[PDB]
Amino acid sequence: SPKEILNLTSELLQKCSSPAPGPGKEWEEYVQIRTLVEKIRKKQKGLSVTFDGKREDYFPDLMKWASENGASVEGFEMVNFKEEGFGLRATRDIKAEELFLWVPRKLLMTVESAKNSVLGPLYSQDRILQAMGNIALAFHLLCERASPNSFWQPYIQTLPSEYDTPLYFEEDEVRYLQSTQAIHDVFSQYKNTARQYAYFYKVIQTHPHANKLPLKDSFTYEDYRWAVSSVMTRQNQIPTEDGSRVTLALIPLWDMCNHTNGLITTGYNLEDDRCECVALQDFRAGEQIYIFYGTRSNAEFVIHSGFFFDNNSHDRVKIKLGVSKSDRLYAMKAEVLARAGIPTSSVFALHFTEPPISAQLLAFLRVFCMTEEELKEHLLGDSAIDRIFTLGNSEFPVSWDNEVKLWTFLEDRASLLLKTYKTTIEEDKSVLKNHDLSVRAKMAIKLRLGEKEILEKAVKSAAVNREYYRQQMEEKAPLPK
Amino acid sequence: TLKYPIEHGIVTNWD
Ligand SMILES: Nc1ncnc2c1ncn2[C@@H]1O[C@H](CSCC[C@H](N)C(=O)O)[C@@H](O)[C@H]1O
Repeated sequence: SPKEILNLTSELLQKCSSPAPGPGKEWEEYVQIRTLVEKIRKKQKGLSVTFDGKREDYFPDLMKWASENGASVEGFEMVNFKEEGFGLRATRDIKAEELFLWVPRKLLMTVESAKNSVLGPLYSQDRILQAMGNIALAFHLLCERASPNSFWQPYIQTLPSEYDTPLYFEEDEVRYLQSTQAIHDVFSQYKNTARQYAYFYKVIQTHPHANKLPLKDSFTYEDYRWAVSSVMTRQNQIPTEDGSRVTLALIPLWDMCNHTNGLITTGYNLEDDRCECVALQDFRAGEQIYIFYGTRSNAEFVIHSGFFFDNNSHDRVKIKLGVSKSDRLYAMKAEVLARAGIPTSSVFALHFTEPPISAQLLAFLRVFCMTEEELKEHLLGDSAIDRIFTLGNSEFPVSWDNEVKLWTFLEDRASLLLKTYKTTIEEDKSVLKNHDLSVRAKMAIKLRLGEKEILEKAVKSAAVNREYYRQQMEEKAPLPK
Repeated sequence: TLKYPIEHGIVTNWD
């Protein structure tokens, strides 16, 4: 059994180190990797370390541990919520902008504390750990979890034992995402995680020696999946003590806050060396205390945070666009885009808000649909730089005809993109209504629906904009300046 | 804005 598990990880390492198979064969590669991962996992014991009892029983010790090291423990409590898991509930009234949470650096798990832990020797020898603080944090977490005397034991014992990152999805749950934008990042996550587990399994088991490292006795695929999901769903960038650079960190107590829409109200206080959080809004006693995680898309929330957020006002989808070298106006268009600080081709974002395109995308699309005479006006003479200056401003168009052309293109390309999906918007909504699905399956289906709904909104915006400028073209309205 | 804003679960490259 011990050599057999080593042979399997060596095959897993080879498979997951191979170049990308091509987009048409990524699903096949994914199922091949799952098969090998699943065979390793059935031959292993699960998590190397587990803890008795229910998750609620450990939160009192987390609070006592935080209070004895200077953290705030007044005004809130840990409660199991129906829609978010566990989180903070105010035990008193909390007014907006009130400082209610602070966590000194001594409580944090950071790349620096990892370097100074039992992981230190391996970290100093391994070029991957030195390059990837997120992976180092994951191993920091595993090493301390396996250390009964660890200072961070009260925090590690309150972490979830399972997550809703795609690493935990069944194959048929990932299958819902076929033909979506998001599934490629799911494939990458799965292949990254498997390559890393196999790489470090061979480093730990094979490479001298039998260090004080607790991972030498037991390092399972379950261990690594749990550790990277803990880090990716909870990690944070903070300054170092010197304030000279940034590091990755796990922030106990405060990272139990669940997410809602709003603005970031959590910041690092370097002089007093502690994390600080002020109330996003008024929280009456008994209400859940929320924070704003960040302006991430639902693809990012699903893949890296393990949840889908309804009414995420920052949801977006990628759109790839570029001036082809086949265009006879390529040189002029590329020069205009260069002067505006835009590459000749890039990945842009379509947003589910109004307007759905950014200033950068609007500037690119304007150049994309520009005549040669219009491009010359953006290249030559005393007004050329000023015309570039307003290229991304919806109030100052190049011409009525230019607006109609660019909005026609966006309408057409978004409509084309809707037709590359396996299901329609209406069929997804009927799957979600008429069927009873797992939480993870609903996440996959709502994500593929969300992509199409964002494209659908772009079609409607572009159609309206098209008609607006086209009717103003017919009336020959004076162009603004 | 905050000098050192903290983003819960900030996204990082894992390759
Ligand atoms: N608005 C939301 N809806 C559903 N789940 C949420 C959420 N905000 C946060 N979560 C969950 O909380 C995790 C962030 S850590 C926040 C505390 C967590 N609920 C816990 O029990 O430890 C995410 O991975 C997600 O699973």
